[PDB]
Amino acid sequence: PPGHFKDPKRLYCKNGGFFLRIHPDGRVDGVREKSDPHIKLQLQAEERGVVSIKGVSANRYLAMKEDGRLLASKSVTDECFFFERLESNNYNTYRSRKYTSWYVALKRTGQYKLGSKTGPGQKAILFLPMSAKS
Amino acid sequence: NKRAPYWTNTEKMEKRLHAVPAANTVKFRCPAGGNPMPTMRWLKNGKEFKQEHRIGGYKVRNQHWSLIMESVVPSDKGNYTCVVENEYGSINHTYHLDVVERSRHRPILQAGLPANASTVVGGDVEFVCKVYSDAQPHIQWIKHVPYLKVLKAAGVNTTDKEIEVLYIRNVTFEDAGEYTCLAGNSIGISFHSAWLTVLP
Repeated sequence: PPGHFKDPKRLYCKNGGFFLRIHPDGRVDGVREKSDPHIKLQLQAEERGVVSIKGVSANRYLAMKEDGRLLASKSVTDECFFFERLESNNYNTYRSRKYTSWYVALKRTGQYKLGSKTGPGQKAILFLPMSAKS
Repeated sequence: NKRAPYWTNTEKMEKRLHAVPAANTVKFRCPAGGNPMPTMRWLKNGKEFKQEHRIGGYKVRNQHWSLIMESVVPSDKGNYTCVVENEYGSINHTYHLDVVERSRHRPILQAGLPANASTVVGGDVEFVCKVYSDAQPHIQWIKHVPYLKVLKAAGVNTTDKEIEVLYIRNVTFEDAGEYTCLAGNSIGISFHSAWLTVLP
């Protein structure tokens, strides 16, 4: 099927249909505007099944803090790695390698959802990678 | 209490762009109310949506004001508009559908790559590896010295941008041997090997 792994991508969240957005100032949220420049991301595997997610424009790496808060730092730390899993429903999920029970997620409002409030059967943790073009 | 059509649950309508994986079912809803009971029509790209417009057609449940398309494919991409009306008014809402094909396979390498190579001591040589993978793949180069040695591995510091080509400069006889491009993703692991021959 159409596409290539090294190409930057948009991460669409099934919950509300927001694209994951990484702001230049480190804030992480979601928006519906496909034209927004801060939703273009670069996925990079650090090892099998594990990736880092970088907001290209913001030049910051997605990360989940000890309290389940999401944000993006200029420097890569162990809180910037996530197990990428392709679920049976064919969406992707990103679970923190450091805080092994919390997932990257977005609430129906467009704001991120505390990692501590996420779970395997939630609509909020389901993402679909999409081309960053047009 | 006669009145024009109105959306009875705008919450279920806030999600305008529905991006879904191919083969899944898509359901669009426009819960409405009105007196008399308004009629509902669905358009695809601004035009009447007919059953023959897609393989298997579509389904509509009036009680749920919904349009259902099963086993979506890339060609279902487009805009879908619900038009609800009665004698006191007409309103519409538009959804955009996008379909993404997913691949649940371990990484696939191109046959022939990397290719064997030969050179005289002191020369330079490269090994290329082309990978296809939906699940993010992790690529690394290995030398057989099974006693193995990692020469290069993708990551934040060694972007995929330049992980696909391995350069060996000023080759010594010690560089001779089997080189392997190993690609792995959450589903599985794949690898292709090439041999480096060093001549006097």
